[PDB]
Amino acid sequence: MKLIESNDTVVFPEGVTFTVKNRIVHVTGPRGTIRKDFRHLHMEMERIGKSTLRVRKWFGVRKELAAIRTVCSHIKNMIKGVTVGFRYKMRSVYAHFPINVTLQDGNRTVEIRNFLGEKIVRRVPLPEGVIATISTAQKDEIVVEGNDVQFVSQAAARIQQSTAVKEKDIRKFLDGIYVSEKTTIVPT
Amino acid sequence: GLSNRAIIIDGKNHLLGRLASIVAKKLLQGDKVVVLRAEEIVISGNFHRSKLKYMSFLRKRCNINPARGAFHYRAPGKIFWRTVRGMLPHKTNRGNEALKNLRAYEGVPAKYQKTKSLHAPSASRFRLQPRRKFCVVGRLSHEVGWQFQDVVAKLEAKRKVKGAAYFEQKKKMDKLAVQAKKNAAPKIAQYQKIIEALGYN
Amino acid sequence: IEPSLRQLAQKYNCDKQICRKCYARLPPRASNCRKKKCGHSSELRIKKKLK
Amino acid sequence: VFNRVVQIGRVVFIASGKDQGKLAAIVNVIDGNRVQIDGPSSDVTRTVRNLKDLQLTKFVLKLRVGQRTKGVKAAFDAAKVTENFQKTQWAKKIAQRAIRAKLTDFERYKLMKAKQMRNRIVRVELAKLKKA
Amino acid sequence: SHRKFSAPRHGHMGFTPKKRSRTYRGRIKAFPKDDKSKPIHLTAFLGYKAGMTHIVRDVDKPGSKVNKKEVVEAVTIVETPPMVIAGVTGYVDTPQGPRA
Amino acid sequence: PTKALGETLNEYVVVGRKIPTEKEPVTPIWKMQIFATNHVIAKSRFWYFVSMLRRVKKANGEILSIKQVFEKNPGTVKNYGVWLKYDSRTGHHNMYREYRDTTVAGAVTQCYRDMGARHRAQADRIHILKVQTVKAEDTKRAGIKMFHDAKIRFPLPHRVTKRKNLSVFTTARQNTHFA
RNA sequence: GCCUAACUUCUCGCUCAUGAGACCCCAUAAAAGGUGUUGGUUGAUAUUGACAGCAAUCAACUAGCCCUGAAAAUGGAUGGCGCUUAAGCGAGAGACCUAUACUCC
RNA sequence: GUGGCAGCCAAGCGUCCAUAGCGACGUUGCUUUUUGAUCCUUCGAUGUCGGCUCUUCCUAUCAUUGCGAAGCAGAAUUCGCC
Repeated sequence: MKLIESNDTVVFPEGVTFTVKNRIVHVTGPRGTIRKDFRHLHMEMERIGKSTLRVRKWFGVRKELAAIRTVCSHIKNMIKGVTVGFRYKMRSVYAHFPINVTLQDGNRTVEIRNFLGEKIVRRVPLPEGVIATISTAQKDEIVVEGNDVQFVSQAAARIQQSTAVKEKDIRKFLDGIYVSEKTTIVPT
Repeated sequence: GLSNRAIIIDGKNHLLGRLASIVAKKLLQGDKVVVLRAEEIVISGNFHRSKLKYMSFLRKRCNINPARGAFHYRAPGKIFWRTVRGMLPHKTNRGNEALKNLRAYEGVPAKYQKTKSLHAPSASRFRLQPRRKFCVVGRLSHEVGWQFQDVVAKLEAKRKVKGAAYFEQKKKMDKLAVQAKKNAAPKIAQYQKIIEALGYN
Repeated sequence: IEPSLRQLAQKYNCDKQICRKCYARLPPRASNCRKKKCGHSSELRIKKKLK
Repeated sequence: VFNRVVQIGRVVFIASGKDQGKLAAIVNVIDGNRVQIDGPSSDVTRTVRNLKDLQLTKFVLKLRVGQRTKGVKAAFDAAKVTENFQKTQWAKKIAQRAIRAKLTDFERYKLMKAKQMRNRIVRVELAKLKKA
Repeated sequence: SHRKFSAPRHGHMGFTPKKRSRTYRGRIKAFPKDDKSKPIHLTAFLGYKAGMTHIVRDVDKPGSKVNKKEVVEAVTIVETPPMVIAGVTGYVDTPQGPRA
Repeated sequence: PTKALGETLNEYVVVGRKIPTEKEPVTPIWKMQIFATNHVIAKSRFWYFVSMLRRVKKANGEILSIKQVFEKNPGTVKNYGVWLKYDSRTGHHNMYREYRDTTVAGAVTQCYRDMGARHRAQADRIHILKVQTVKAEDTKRAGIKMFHDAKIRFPLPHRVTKRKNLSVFTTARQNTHFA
C-alpha cells in the first residue's frame, strides 16, 4: 500500500540555521557548521516558516517511509553537534597489563601499547574534525570529541575494535578499551 | 530511413541493454553508430550483481588453451561493443558487416569533441523506479581490470572546462543576437508580420 | 579488576544471544537472527554464562 | 518542490487519448491513478481518466467534492479559465503548431522568403553589434 | 580417478611460453615510480657480463651466526662503460596508454 | 476453464426455472445477478450456480429471461464492497474486498484483476458471493478510506513520458519533474 | 526489445534475490522455517483516551511473491545478448506477424 | 533397492540441563567414488585389473589464512561460517 503523503518536521532552537535545498542540509551553530547530503533518498525537504524543516514523501512504501524519521534524527544529530557537540569517554580495563595510550602525528593518531603485553603497537588514525585526549585526572580514560556524531562514533568504534583478544576466551579475558559514556561537550 | 551521417550518441544515463538493442537495430538497418562516454552507461541492480556476473563471465575460458577461450574485455567501450555483438547475428556476413559499423569510446575523442550528441529516451535510466540501485560501467570496468579510469577522468575534466568556457561565450553571443533582432525590428517588421501570421515567430 | 569495569566488559563480551543455527553473536533482547544464511531463525539461546 | 497538485477543482489539460488538447476540471479522485474530470465548457464529458493522460495546469477552481456539471460549468465561466489558459505560452505554442500543420505550398514558399529576408537583416545587425 | 599420491606440478606456468626471446636486448617492462621531490636521475644503465669471481667480506648482521665473521661469497662482474645521451623523448597519456 | 475475458465485465440478470413435471406442475422461479463477458457465459454460470444450489440442471430446466443491467448513473463515484469465496492451492477462503468506481461491473472487474494480481487466482476458482455499495464511514480498508477526504491533494512526482511518433534519438533533455 | 517477420503498444497490481525469474510433454526438488513485503480470517484492548518512554494497538492464523533449506567434478547456458514502474510473475485490451492449413485465381 | 552424505519433532544421554555435543521411535532429502536391476549403443572388435608417469577439475575442509560457538582458565581438543 502506497500512502499518499507522509511527512515529519524538525524544529531548530535559537542561534542555529539550516538553509536546506536540493536535499543537502547546511546546519550551522556556535560550534561551526555541518553539511550533510541526503540525495540517496527521493524525498522533498523544504523550509516551512523560519525554524522548521519539513521532510515529506509522496506515495511511499514501508521501506521508503521508514527513512523519514531517519533523516529527521540525522538532522537533529547535526543540531546537537553544532550546539553542544559530541564526546565519547572510553575506559581501559586490564587484569595485569597497563594499556598505554598516547597520541602522535600532531595528535592525529592514537597509539595503543602493552595491550596484553604485546610488543606490537596499535595505530589508529583519527577522522578529520575529531580530536582525542587522555585524562590526567582519571586514569585509564580517553576522550574522543567532535561535531559530527558519525565521525566521532566511528573513531570510538575504531579504537574499541582495535583492541581484541585472540585464541583465548573472551568470557574471562576481558582486557581492552571500551566506550563507557556517550555525552556532549558542553555540560547539558 | 537511413541517416546521411553517423549517429553520435552520448552514453551517459543510458541503460546498457536497451541502448545496445537500439544501436544493434540501427546497425542492422544500415547506419553507422558512434557511442561516446561508454564509461557513463549504467546497468540496473546493485553493484554486486554486475560484479559477480562479470566474474562468472571471466571464469569462462578454454581449459585446453585460454588464448582460444572467451576474450573478456575490460574497457567500457569494448564491454558495450560486446553487448551489442551479442544482439547481432555476428557469426554471419550480415552480422559482421553490421558490427563493423560500430565505434564505442570512453570519453569524447577530439574528433567528436565538437559535435552534438543524441539520446534515446526509451533507454534512459530515469525509467527505473527511483528506489532502485544501479551500477556504472566505468566502476565495473575499473574493478574488473580497466587501467585507464583516471586518465579518462582527467581528460574529461579538461574537456568539460573548455566546453564551459565555450558555452559562456555562446551565452554572451546569444544575448547579443537577441539584442540585434530587437534593434532590427524596424526593418524586419514587414516580414515578421508574415512569419507570425503563418505561426513561426 | 573493579566490578564496574567487569560489568562493562561483560556487557560486550558475554551478555549476548547466540543463534542455534549459525552461532551468530546477537543482541540479548533479540527475536530473530540477522544473518541471511539461517533464514532469520527465530530460535536462539543465551551465550553460555560462566558456570 | 511540487507546486501543482491533483486536487478537487484543479484544471487539467488532456495531453493524450480521446479528448486530446482540451481542458477539464477535477471533480473527484477515485484512486492514485483514476480521476473523474468534467470539462462542460471545453467540450469534455464527465468521465474517469488515467492521470497518465493528464497534465496539471496552474488554474484551480473553488469546487465541491463531486460537483455536478452545472456547478463546474458555472465555476469555469466565472473563473474565465479558457481566456487565461489561452494567454499562456502553453496555449500559444499549441495554436502555433495548429497553424503550422495546415500550411499550404504557397504559404510555405511565402514563409521561406520572408524568413530568409528577416534572417539576413538580423545577421547584418548582429554583425554591427559584434563590431562594438 | 584422482592421482594416487599428490605432488606439485613441474614448472611455473606464468613463465610460459618457453620461447626464444623476441629481442637480444632486455626490454624494460616497467620503470620505478617517479617521485618529484628527489633530484633528477636516470633509472637504468647497460653493461656486459664479464665473469664471476669470489670475495671475502666481514659480515655485520646482528643476531646471525656469522656476525663479525669473514665469509666467502660469489660475485658477478658487469663492465659498465659510460653511456652517451643521444636523444630525448616524451610520452603523453591517452585513453589507450602512454604514447610517444 | 472459465475466464473473465474482456475489459469491464458485463452484468446480467438471469431468471430461470425447472421444467414443470406432473408431480410438480408449478416450479419456483430463480433469479441471479451474474457478471460475465457475454450472455452465453451468463447463462452457463447461471446454470452452474443454480445446479450447485438446487436439484436442477440445464437439461431439466429452462431460461425464462436473460437481460443486461446498465449502471443507473455512471456520473457518480461509489465505494463497492465485494464478498467472494475462492480456492487457493491448499484451501478455500472467504474474502471481503473494497473498491472505488462509478460502476458495479467496473468494481467486479477490478476485483478479478486484483485477485489475479495478489493471489494468482483465476476466474474459475472465484465465486462472487455478494456485491454492494458501502457508505464512506462503513468502509474498513485503508486504501479506500484514504480517498474519503475533501482536501485530498497530491502531485505526480516522477513522470516518465513516452514519445509516440518521433525518432528514437533526440538532442532534447528529458525532464521527469513538473512543478 | 535485438538475434527474428510482428508494439520498447495500452490498464491494474506483486517481486530486489552478494548471478531472482522467465511458458504443455521438458529436462529435479521436499519436510520444515523468515518480525522481508502484500492481501485476507478470527479474537481482544482502545477515546469512561489502546501498546513504548521515563491514535490505533495486541495475539494466533492464513496464502501470493521473495529468501534459507539447495553440495561435483573441461568453461556454459530462460536458446543467446540482455532485461528490474521489466524484456519477470498474475489478470486483462487493441493491433500486428507468420504454414505445404482455409477462401479465391 | 544397497552403498555414501545432509536435513525436520524431540524420548533420552550429557553431575542439574532435550539442542554445548549427541539424539532413539519416526520422518524428509541429496549423490552416483559401492554393489545391484535393465538391456538403449557397440560382437565385418571402443585393447579388459593394478601400479608407474602427468595434467587439470570438484568439493561433502585434514592442514594453512580470516572468523563465530563450546561441558573454551592453557600444549591440546570439539562444533560451525567465508
